[PDB]
Amino acid sequence: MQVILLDKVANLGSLGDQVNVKAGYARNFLVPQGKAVPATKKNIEFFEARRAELEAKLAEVLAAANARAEKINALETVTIASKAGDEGKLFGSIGTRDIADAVTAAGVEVAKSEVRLPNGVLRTTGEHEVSFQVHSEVFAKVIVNVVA
Amino acid sequence: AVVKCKPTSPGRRHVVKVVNPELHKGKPFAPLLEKNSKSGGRNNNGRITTRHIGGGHKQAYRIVDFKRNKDGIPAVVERLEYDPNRSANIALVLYKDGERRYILAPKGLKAGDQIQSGVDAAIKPGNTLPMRNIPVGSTVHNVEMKPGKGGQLARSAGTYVQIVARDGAYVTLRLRSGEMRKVEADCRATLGEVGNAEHMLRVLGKAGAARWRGVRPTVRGTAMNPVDHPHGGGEGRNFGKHPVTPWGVQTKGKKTRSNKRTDKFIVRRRS
Amino acid sequence: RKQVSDGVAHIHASFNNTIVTITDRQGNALGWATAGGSGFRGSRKSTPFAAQVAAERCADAVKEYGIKNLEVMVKGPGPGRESTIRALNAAGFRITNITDVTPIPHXGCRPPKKRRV
Amino acid sequence: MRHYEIVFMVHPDQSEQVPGMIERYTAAITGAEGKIHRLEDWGRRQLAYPINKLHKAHYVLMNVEAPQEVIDELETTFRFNDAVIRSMVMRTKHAVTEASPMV
Amino acid sequence: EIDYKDIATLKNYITESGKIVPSRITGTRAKYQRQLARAIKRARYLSLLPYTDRH
Amino acid sequence: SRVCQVTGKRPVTGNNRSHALNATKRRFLPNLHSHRFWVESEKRFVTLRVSAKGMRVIDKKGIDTVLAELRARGEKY
RNA sequence: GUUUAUUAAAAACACAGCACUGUGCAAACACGAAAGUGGACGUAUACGGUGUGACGCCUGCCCGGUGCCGGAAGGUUAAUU
RNA sequence: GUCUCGUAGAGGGGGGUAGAAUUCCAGGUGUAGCGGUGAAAUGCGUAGAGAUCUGGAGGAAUACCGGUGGCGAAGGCGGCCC
Ligand SMILES: [Cu+]
Ligand SMILES: [Cu+]
Ligand SMILES: [K+]
Ligand SMILES: [K+]
Ligand SMILES: [K+]
Ligand SMILES: [K+]
Ligand SMILES: [K+]
Ligand SMILES: [K+]
Ligand SMILES: [K+]
Ligand SMILES: [K+]
Ligand SMILES: [K+]
Ligand SMILES: [K+]
Ligand SMILES: [K+]
Ligand SMILES: [K+]
Ligand SMILES: [K+]
Ligand SMILES: [K+]
Ligand SMILES: [K+]
Ligand SMILES: [K+]
Ligand SMILES: [Mg+2]
Ligand SMILES: [Mg+2]
Ligand SMILES: [Mg+2]
Ligand SMILES: [Mg+2]
Ligand SMILES: [Mg+2]
Ligand SMILES: [Mg+2]
Ligand SMILES: [Mg+2]
Ligand SMILES: [Mg+2]
Ligand SMILES: [Mg+2]
Ligand SMILES: [Mg+2]
Ligand SMILES: [Mg+2]
Ligand SMILES: [Mg+2]
Ligand SMILES: [Mg+2]
Ligand SMILES: [Mg+2]
Ligand SMILES: [Mg+2]
Ligand SMILES: [Mg+2]
Ligand SMILES: [Mg+2]
Ligand SMILES: [Mg+2]
Ligand SMILES: [Mg+2]
Ligand SMILES: [Mg+2]
Ligand SMILES: [Mg+2]
Ligand SMILES: [Mg+2]
Repeated sequence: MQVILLDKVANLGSLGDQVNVKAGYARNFLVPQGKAVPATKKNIEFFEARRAELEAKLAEVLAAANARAEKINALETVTIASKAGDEGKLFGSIGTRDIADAVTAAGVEVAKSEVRLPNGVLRTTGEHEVSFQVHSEVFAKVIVNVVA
Repeated sequence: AVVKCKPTSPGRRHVVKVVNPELHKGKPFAPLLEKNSKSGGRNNNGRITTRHIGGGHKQAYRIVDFKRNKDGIPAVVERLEYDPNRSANIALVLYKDGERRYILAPKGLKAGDQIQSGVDAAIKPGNTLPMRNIPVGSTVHNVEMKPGKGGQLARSAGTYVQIVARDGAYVTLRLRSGEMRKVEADCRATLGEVGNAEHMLRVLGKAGAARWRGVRPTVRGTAMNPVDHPHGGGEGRNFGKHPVTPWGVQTKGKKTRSNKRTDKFIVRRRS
Repeated sequence: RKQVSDGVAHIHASFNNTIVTITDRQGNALGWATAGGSGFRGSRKSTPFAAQVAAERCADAVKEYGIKNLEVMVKGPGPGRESTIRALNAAGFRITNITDVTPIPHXGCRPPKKRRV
Repeated sequence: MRHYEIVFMVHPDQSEQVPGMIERYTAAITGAEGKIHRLEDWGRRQLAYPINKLHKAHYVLMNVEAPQEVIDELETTFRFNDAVIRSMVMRTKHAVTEASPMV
Repeated sequence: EIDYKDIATLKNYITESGKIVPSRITGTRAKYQRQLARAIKRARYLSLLPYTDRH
Repeated sequence: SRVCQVTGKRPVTGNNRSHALNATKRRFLPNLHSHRFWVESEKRFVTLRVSAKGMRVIDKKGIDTVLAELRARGEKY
């Protein structure tokens, strides 16, 4: 299937590229996510005539993501409280939803889909390092302090 | 206790009863009762689809709490009871807030005992926790297979499961069959063994005692005519063929599991 | 094909045979020889000379790896306990350590019944 | 009212929890009219042989006089505490207060 | 009295391989040899002493 | 019914033939799958029961054109 | 106890007991182009299939044939290309 | 024969636990033998055994101490802890 990329897609190409991808790749991911469109004559001519504003919007999105990442980094450390045993091990667990809620209460709005926990979901009291992905290329870090 | 009947009649000579002088002698707890009428082994086409089922005693269904998700609130066992629907006994328990429920009765549970469920419950028989919070090597019963679905494994009298290992999001279990089975560690399990272990020691003693339980006679295929069963036929007692079901499938060792969807959870088959 | 220069020679000295296996320090085998495989059978297979020949053959088999230093682990009561070590030293290796690793149950399983010969 | 000597070994990665465990256990003993004759913290020591693939452990020694019920509860706590890798409870003829050969 | 914590003293009554030395070799009285054996076994369990030298 | 919502493909009958040419009646069924199609112009997913051929037809013609055809035919989705 | 309503009531069938075997639950299995339903609001001390037939003392040798179970290095081998 | 203080002891019943070793399972290295006997053969091995390293499962018994040593009516009783 021939498609026109509407953004930067890793291992595929840059915006405006015309690429041949597997039909399922286009059908179930790229088009529904908005990262590409079918390479019909209408689409090709329309995009080529109306192209540059899209890079302007992509730059605006990247700048907004950078600003949000800077705010997240400036937030530094966020503290979450739960219940645990005397050994410091939590009976329950601390996940993306409540981490994002704590960050939002701290001031920066982050969705649960932007939380990236490398070593699974937190289960012990102490300090952990969590990552945030607000853009496909930028990354932020937050210290999480779990207390009883 | 296991009690042998005296042979005052040929139908009583071989009877062995399991007599428990702790079960409630009165009526069950009505709000947790439902009617349950009989099928005779017939489906909604009205056809017999499982042979040898019919008759037997009328039975009310007791609503049993297999989920055990009323967390953080202690309950006290009020009494043990007979349940016609299953081999295990059940226990009526009263929660602190005034709610009553039925649970499977673990071995050793008696009236006055306290039970609890949830991540912070004590490691004691009758308490229910996610297996993430149960020590490896423990004996448990009424084990969930999906978190929140409710207990499904080791529910029969005297049965239990062993937690043999815990790796990541999964625990490995030794089932009563001998199978080693992976289950999510967020699945719940109740500490201890199912009670009423003496159940298997009973001896029915007469044909009628099976009829009381809703079991109708088995007719051997070799006792039939060929039109009825692959085994039928013969001038006298004849066989001369590989044993099969009434529908022709070998019935002496041929395996019939075929579930590629759940194969990934079987660490080791029972044999 | 990778140089090691620091190996371990395991001697399995049983009453009937001697097995010599040279590994690296992590237990990965590089080569082996046995008294039974070095042209000896029957009563000849269970002699110190056969064990020495097996040790020489094992040294030859590991010659490519360029081993210089050898620890030695001897296990079993067989007659090839010391001839193998002597041959290994004569082959040019530097014998750094010698250790007995014969297993001894601390009780253990019941042994087979006594032979009535 | 009997006299006990309790030695327990903590996983080295949980060495920071040792003072908390010591305080909790001593409080549990003293709650039921128990006495602590001796309390020593040997710190991390090298094990003579590996235990659970470890090579060092944090040793704590206590000498107390406590009822059997609280001693059994303490043993249950040791069994179900994942940090305690090995414990040992012994009866002693009398109270022991003198310094151990470790210190 | 023999103390299972007295590792320095206990080490005089074990071989290089860790085995308990006979009282007929050490010149120890029998009553104290029994206490020594008990103390050594306790120390082995607490991992203050090795069971075998291949540790 | 085992019918494609896009092409109208449905079971057809024919014969199995053996080497001795014995004919026994059989059916040929369509390769149908229930699939969630993203409609961009309505910001939603619509589920259709479609043959693999119908999926190719949607790839070629666009889900909007196909859905307009379905509305014209009166086939609800 | 059951049976050839209408020439056979029996030594036949069933039976409690016994064994083999299948079945980890959306169970095996069965009715059903299917959806579903029975199995079971049961969960291996459970459920199906098969043989034997209270109880007592017992149940020896043969895996070459046929079947079932396991293996997968090699030979041969379909559509496809 | 009873009481008071103390002593040694594999005396008994119940529960827990530790280390060595055997077997089995999985994986890594590695290659033509292994195992067995008086000598052999059956058996195991190129479908990768035996050997060596790592992880796991499980049952049974407790090296050294240990002794014409101890305890128990006899039969008998042996790691450690309660
Ligand atoms: Cu239809
Ligand atoms: Cu083929
Ligand atoms: K019942
Ligand atoms: K029958
Ligand atoms: K027949
Ligand atoms: K017949
Ligand atoms: K006949
Ligand atoms: K523990
Ligand atoms: K009759
Ligand atoms: K009949
Ligand atoms: K069965
Ligand atoms: K009889
Ligand atoms: K009888
Ligand atoms: K045969
Ligand atoms: K055969
Ligand atoms: K083949
Ligand atoms: K005593
Ligand atoms: K023991
Ligand atoms: Mg109908
Ligand atoms: Mg049946
Ligand atoms: Mg029933
Ligand atoms: Mg039967
Ligand atoms: Mg007939
Ligand atoms: Mg037929
Ligand atoms: Mg005949
Ligand atoms: Mg015949
Ligand atoms: Mg057939
Ligand atoms: Mg032998
Ligand atoms: Mg002779
Ligand atoms: Mg015709
Ligand atoms: Mg009738
Ligand atoms: Mg008649
Ligand atoms: Mg008649
Ligand atoms: Mg169902
Ligand atoms: Mg179905
Ligand atoms: Mg159903
Ligand atoms: Mg018969
Ligand atoms: Mg054969
Ligand atoms: Mg086969
Ligand atoms: Mg086994």
